[PDB]
Amino acid sequence: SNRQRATGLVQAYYEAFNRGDWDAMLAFLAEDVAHDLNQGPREIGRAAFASFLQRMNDSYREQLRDIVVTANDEGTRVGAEYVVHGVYHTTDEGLPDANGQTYVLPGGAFFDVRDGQITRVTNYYNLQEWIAQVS
Amino acid sequence: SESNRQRATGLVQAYYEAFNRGDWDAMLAFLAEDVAHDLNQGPREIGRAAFASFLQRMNDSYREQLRDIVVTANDEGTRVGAEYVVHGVYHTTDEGLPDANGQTYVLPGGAFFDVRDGQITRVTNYYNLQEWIAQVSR
Ligand SMILES: [Cl-]
Ligand SMILES: [Cl-]
Ligand SMILES: [Cl-]
Ligand SMILES: [Cl-]
Repeated sequence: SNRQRATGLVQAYYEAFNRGDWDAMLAFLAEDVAHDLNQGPREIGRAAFASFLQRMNDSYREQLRDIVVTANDEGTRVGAEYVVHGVYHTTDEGLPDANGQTYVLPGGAFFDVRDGQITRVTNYYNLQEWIAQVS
Repeated sequence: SESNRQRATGLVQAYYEAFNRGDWDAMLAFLAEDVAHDLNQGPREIGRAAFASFLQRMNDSYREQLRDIVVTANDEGTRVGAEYVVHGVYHTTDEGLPDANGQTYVLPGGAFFDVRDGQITRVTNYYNLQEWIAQVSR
């Protein structure tokens, strides 16, 4: 029960991401959601999270394929591993000029699911690899 | 299916218990001969020989304990995710890092695993390397 409700939540979060439906993503998150950026800071709350998504989309556009979701029996901890496919479309800081450069690389994330909502998103990938691909 | 999950989570939990004991031989026993090891922000290393040398190189510079270990699996029992908090000490300088002087660090980490017939065939380890470097350099 709880394991299904937890993995379902995370799957819906990722479907929303893959559609570009940021509002729908945000609806799954607690007001004080903790978001650990890869090789970056912890940011608290939906406002920061919305800003993050908007900022990412200003330069990149991605989808997550081959999402494999794992959970505990309590349905309180979820892992997801994925393959991100994307394009670097509009030049970003600390990178060469955008050219439609494509990237494909694995990533993964972990989630706390509490009181019917995602209370933490901790994201990981090999940033050195990503750098190398987008040049 | 419940049992597939139990098999996968049990293997991975045992692997981490072994790590906390410093039981490298047990860790190696849980790995397949074709194991792929993805170092965080680093290269892939293939095979048990490489994994044995990796454990040796790491023990030479760092002392670590994993706490708050949480292991999760898919229903097929073929993929496992794990999270933990490492509590560590940098005691002997490591190729390409600041000088070691006994600096402590405490930070989360996570890993993903492929499990095939009761052996680990992939260990993909992640953590915030920037945060780790900031702690050991503080
Ligand atoms: Cl991120
Ligand atoms: Cl690593
Ligand atoms: Cl990595
Ligand atoms: Cl990170």
